[PDB]
Amino acid sequence: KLKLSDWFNPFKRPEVVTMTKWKAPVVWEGTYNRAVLDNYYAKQKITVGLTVFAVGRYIEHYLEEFLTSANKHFMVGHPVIFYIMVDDVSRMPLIELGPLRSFKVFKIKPEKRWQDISMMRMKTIGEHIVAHIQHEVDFLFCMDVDQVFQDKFGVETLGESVAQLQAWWYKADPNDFTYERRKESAAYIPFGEGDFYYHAAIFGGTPTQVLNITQECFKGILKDKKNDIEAQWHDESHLNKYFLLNKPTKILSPEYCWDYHIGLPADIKLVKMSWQTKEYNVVRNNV
Ligand SMILES: O=c1ccn([C@@H]2O[C@H](COP(=O)(O)OP(=O)(O)O)[C@@H](O)[C@H]2O)c(=O)[nH]1
Ligand SMILES: [Mn+2]
Repeated sequence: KLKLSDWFNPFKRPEVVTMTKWKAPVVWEGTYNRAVLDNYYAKQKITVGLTVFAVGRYIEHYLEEFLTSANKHFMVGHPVIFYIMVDDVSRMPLIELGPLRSFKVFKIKPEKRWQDISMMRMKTIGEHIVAHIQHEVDFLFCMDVDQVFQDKFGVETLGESVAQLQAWWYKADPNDFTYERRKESAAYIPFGEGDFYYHAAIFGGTPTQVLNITQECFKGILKDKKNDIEAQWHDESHLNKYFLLNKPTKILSPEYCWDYHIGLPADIKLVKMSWQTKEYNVVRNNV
């Protein structure tokens, strides 16, 4: 029923990439008509899910801020379910939620290496999608916990498969992208190939699509382990390989996941989400 032109106007942002060669829109501030989309989705009575992992000190350092900002800005006006995965439920910061927000917490096993904690999310998310998320929501977003919502992050971001443009490389050329370049890895992307550099901090789509994204990425992660190699940027390297092979039906501009360390250039009109300063010395316990 919904057609791209119904809610997307690329001409509102002529100075940036608004359309991919495969006709997927790149959502920038100014190009979307949220009112039209809210009405459309509200009539379908959709529910949107959001998964977030917090293992170790990531809990105390970022979970409350993430949840509090999500409650305030994520898909306002629509039912939302926050799926919280932590290794220690007793440290779960139970904040007060607002209208249309609800949640559930799951205790997970903490992997030894932070690299595996980050990558195991792919296996875990898949298991939960099959077990219950597929029956609970129409769209699902999987996000890093080390970031905070700054403004409305709404229905204009929904789609079959959604990818996020990484803030530092959205204007670079593919051969400058930090893809995994070793042919021995399942995440390998040869120079001369690639569309964009996607950030693994945010990705989503329908439960069916996210299930395939996560399943394929974990298959690549497991394969590399058998070949004694680990992608340079772990799950992000694999996610980029996946989105190269299976193009996302929608892409979000850096405005949806911005790093203020860069400053605030002209292209970034309204920040919906921002990066948390890195604190590896404290939140990570290995290499
Ligand atoms: O010890 C760890 C490592 C990773 N994570 C989760 O995995 C995501 C990916 O990690 P990180 O944010 O450290 O990656 P970076 O964005 O800095 O590459 C984090 O946001 C967390 O949600 C976690 O909870 N504990
Ligand atoms: Mn992160």
